[PDB]
Amino acid sequence: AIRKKLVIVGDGACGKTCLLIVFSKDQFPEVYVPTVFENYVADIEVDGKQVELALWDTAGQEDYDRLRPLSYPDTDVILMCFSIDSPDSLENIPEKWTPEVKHFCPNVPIILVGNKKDLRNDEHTRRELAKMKQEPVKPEEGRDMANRIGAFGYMECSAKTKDGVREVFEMATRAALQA
Amino acid sequence: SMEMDEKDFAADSWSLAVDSSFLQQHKKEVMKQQDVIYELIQTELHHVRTLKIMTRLFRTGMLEELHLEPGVVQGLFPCVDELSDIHTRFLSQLLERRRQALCPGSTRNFVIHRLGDLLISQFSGPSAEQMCKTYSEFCSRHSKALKLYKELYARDKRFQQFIRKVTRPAVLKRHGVQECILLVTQRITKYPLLISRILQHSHGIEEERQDLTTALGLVKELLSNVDEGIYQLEKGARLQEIYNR
Ligand SMILES: NCc1nc2ccccc2[nH]1
Repeated sequence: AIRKKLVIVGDGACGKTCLLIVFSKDQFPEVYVPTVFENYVADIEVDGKQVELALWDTAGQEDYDRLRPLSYPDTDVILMCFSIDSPDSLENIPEKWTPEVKHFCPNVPIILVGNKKDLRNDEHTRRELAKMKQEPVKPEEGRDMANRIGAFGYMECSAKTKDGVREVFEMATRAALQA
Repeated sequence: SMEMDEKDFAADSWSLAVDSSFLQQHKKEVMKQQDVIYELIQTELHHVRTLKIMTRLFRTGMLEELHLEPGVVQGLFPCVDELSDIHTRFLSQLLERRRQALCPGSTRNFVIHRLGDLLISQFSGPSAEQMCKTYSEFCSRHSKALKLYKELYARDKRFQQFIRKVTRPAVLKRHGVQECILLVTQRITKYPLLISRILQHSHGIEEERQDLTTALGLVKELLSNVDEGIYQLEKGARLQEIYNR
């Protein structure tokens, strides 16, 4: 079991904290959803290879440009997150997060992840976004952004229902193992 | 970490820690407020534990078993005694507020109504000055500590065996040397999130809402000051390179 390090980046409202919590417990909390995530070492077996994947969140570091890059040393894979219920979080991917991750993590694979996919067909979400002349991010808009930033791949998931969550972390593990 | 505090904070939430007959006596909003306060104290207990692993398990083991030079050990664990002093004091104040709130005849049923004042005291005056001085120094020595660790692990056999020996137990799975350093660096940026969520459920008493609003502002001032006082030290980086950060 080789040790690999994963860091999740993205806007404060992208759902990165919830994604880490749901994956590490294999459960969306029934009683209390934690505010913060400390760290976790997941035992994952992907394509016959056993890996200890250390997980790290960047939540709370978004306004601190000298504190935030201390999370990046020796990172093996980046999860770059946006929320499907927030086209504004997707717009911040190519010129804020991407050049930062390419600077502090050169040659590290980036997986672009569309979180909260359950809200794409949520009537309350669609009514709320239409007031600011917006709509939930479409899967092709996510793929085009991933292609544009040179992402390793594009994936979607829902921490609420768990759909696609295991797949995201198994793919991150495969990316961390590549040359 | 002592058994008494571990057991008091074993449950995933305050609502699962207290007796269900005591939980049923409170409004929904008080339950939500207490669950977030419990998360703050439980994560503070874990952070103090991380600092004890660094001082007692790693630092002291390297000094007494490997007989490493105090200067090498200092480079690996900068400011660890100061950090441990700050957070053990803050943890003591948090646990004392919980202890005073316990119902007679109970060691688990409590409600903390006045957290704001404790947070204002921790993030103002001399304690805030010491937190700012200590974290500005620690975070500026972060890169140097990781590089020094990697060099020692790769070139020193006895150091590699020491690390593998003391990090083998399952209870140390998340707490290797580099992991402890990043856990400590990330701790300060967790406070605003926790405080803001406690504030969200503390509108019932206007004075409490005001105290948490002041505390949140003080934590943000501290983080901005620390962030502005950071410059990564690099062993070998001649003064000609300091000018372009
Ligand atoms: N069911 C317990 C519970 N629900 C919450 C919602 C928000 C904050 C804390 C909470 N605790």
